[PDB]
Amino acid sequence: LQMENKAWLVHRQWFLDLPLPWLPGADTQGSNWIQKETLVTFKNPHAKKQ
Amino acid sequence: KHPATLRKYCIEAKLTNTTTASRCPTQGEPSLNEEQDKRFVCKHSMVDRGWGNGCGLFGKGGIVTCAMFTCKKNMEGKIVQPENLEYTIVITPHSGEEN
Amino acid sequence: MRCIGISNRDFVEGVSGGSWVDIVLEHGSCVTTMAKNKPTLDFELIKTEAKHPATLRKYCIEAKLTNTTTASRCPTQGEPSLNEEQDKRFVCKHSMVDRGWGNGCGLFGKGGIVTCAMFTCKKNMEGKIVQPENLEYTIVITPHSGEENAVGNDTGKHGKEIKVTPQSSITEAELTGYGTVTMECSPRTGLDFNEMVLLQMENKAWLVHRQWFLDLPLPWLPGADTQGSNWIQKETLVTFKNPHAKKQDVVVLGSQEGAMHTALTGATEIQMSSGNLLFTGHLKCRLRMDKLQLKGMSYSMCTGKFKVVKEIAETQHGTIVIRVQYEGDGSPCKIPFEIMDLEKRHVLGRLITVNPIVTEKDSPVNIEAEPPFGDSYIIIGVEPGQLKLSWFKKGSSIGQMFETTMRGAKRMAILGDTAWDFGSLGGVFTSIGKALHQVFGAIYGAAFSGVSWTMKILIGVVITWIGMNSRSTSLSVSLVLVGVVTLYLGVMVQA
Amino acid sequence: SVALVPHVGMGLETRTETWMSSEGAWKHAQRIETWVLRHPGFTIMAAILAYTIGTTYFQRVLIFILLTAVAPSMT
Amino acid sequence: SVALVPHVGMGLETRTETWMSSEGAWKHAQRIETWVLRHPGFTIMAAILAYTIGTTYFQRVLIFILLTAVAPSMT
Ligand SMILES: *[C@@H]1O[C@H](CO)[C@@H](O)[C@H](O)[C@H]1NC(C)=O
Ligand SMILES: *[C@@H]1O[C@H](CO)[C@@H](O)[C@H](O)[C@H]1NC(C)=O
Ligand SMILES: *[C@@H]1O[C@H](CO)[C@@H](O)[C@H](O)[C@H]1NC(C)=O
Repeated sequence: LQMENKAWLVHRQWFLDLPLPWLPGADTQGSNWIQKETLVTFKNPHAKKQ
Repeated sequence: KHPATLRKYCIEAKLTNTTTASRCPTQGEPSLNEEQDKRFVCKHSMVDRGWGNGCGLFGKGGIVTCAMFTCKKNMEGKIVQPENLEYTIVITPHSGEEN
Repeated sequence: MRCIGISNRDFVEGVSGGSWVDIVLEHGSCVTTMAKNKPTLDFELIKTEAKHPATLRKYCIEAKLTNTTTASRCPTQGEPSLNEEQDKRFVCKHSMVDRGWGNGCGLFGKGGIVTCAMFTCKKNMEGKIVQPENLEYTIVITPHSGEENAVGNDTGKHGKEIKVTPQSSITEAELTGYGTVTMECSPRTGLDFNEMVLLQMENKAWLVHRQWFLDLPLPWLPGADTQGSNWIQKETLVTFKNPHAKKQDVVVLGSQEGAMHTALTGATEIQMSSGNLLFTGHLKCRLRMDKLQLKGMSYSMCTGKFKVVKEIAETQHGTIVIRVQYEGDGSPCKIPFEIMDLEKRHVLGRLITVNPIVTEKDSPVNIEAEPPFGDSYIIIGVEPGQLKLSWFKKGSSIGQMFETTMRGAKRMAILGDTAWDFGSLGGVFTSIGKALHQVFGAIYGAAFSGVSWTMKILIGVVITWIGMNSRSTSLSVSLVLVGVVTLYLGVMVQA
Repeated sequence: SVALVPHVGMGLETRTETWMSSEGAWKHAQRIETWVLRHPGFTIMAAILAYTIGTTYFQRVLIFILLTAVAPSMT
Repeated sequence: SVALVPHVGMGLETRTETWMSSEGAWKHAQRIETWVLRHPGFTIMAAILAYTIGTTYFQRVLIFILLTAVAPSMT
């Protein structure tokens, strides 16, 4: 696991269980992130707007 | 050696093109053309609707809002085949001397 | 007319002796108040504002480390010294490394080592406070005038706006044609602003708890700081690594914006970008009906023919709204509106838009009523030519009673004892209930503060079981009641 | 981490929706479910321990639930 | 969030110091202590409930510890 010039050795199931959006790995353009809902929040205070 | 990525996670993103579709009560959930788009993140909710909203039925009108998800920072998850490891070992004898 | 169309709408009926009614004005909802011979009014709290907030503390959420330096000493010779240890902008740590002949020591023990790096903060999480005195509340009063565009119209061009502040206890709004309405609000007793923080982080704000905020584990500054470099709890945003007891290094430990966003779960968002606006919370006001006089009273009844310009629509609360136009000679007249039974011998439905009037011949007055459950006729106009519209209201009296009970319970869940002020008109029972609620709510809030809804559900289940397996009838019933209330609250908490 | 000290039980909740109420309503229960699925072995041993300690099924079930809920938490 | 699944009991551990091992060792217990100090009311209720439920003193202490450990974290 490499993150901004820092790398860790981690369990593979743990890595695959992370709640962040991910790309397949061969993806070369982004644009198909999977769990995009984990990195966004939809707010509907009352029932006026979303 | 020769790591292969199996997943690239997003640790920081941004949303750019927000759009909303609204539908009057009992008309079903609305649809945005960008729900088919995989680079957009979408959600279906309900808002109060009535004459004041230019609707005419006074109920919970479904609403859908979408935005474009763009990753600004990711963390690679490279994997390596067990055959590609290389352990380096130093064997030094107690010669009592120096290099 | 502004409340028509809002899901969180409350009907308050009647005024105490002395013609005042006590109502609570929550954000996102609104209250319609009706009293005999008094106009029907729509009250909505549309804005809370905090003025001149004071910074209480600045948290660091993203830092950087530079000018890293280390000092070593041979074993048993004490601690190493670093000139940067004197400065508090440097985060430092002492540790032991293996020393020996190989690395220049005559001894073979654990030598002390000190690593110092300069801590610089890049992003802030400022948390501000407001005195309850600078707490401008904004209320919009719209009468049920029946105007064509009045229904559900949030533009507020046809509704009076009154600003409530602790400086003046009494607010007067002149409603053109309806006299003057007097609200005596309690801006000091709403959100306890001396126990909350206006937390602002990167173009977002949250209304958080003062103690929770002061308990945040991050580097911070006292709030009056000007140099902004003597961060205090810096060790919470830095890592000291001594991997193999050989070399010690320091890393800055990432950016905590997302971690804070997750931490702020359960905190209502606010707008501090410009003005520190709040669109959450309530405001308890006492309404004065004394000077409210029906508009269009002292008018002759409309004898001409009416037409329906917008079919009857049923709102979410069992009240229909229809728009009718007039074609007759006595333009400024009062509309003959009635809700009868199918035989036309009993008046079943009450008019929410009490005393509708045709101000203009060409202007389509719209009016709201509450028809009875089942079939009924909406008669508009006098006999010569008169509209007779059939309506069916779905539901029941038992269902309405259940829904009213559930709504009252929910109001008691969001509000504490303040739910006993929502529609109170004096009343010894109301006061006693509010006092018992105050005591029980104190006990409950003490016993359940800082717990999630799942834990509340678990505790409620446990207490209900304990009561069910009690051999004392009084204690059994009390425990079952407490457990059921706890379960209900856990189900209803959050958001 | 700050993320381990959320603002949930502070008792300031109004009728207005909170920061991540929809998302965070079931996040902890989802985490417990996922952990219990990925680590069945601790579930069996926690059940055995609760059954042994608990003299009555109420005590046993409560102990098992608390153990299973707390194991992923510290984890 | 990701911070709630902190890669602890995964094996893979060695002599080499792990990441954030000095702090994460005790930060959970520090957090529970701070919560118990900041919310005395719940701890009293937890003790009372554990006493009511626990037949023996072992069961009561175990239940109380589990309850007070899961109360803040379950949040
Ligand atoms: C998104 O918005 C930008 C404007 O910033 C525009 O140039 C672009 O075409 C839009 N993309 C869409 C709507 O897919
Ligand atoms: C609300 O009022 C404005 C001005 O009074 C008017 O232009 C509008 O048509 C009305 N109805 C709305 C906005 O639905
Ligand atoms: C830290 O290093 C920078 C160079 O990157 C230098 O300009 C600055 O004066 C140094 N500060 C101290 C306190 O030594």
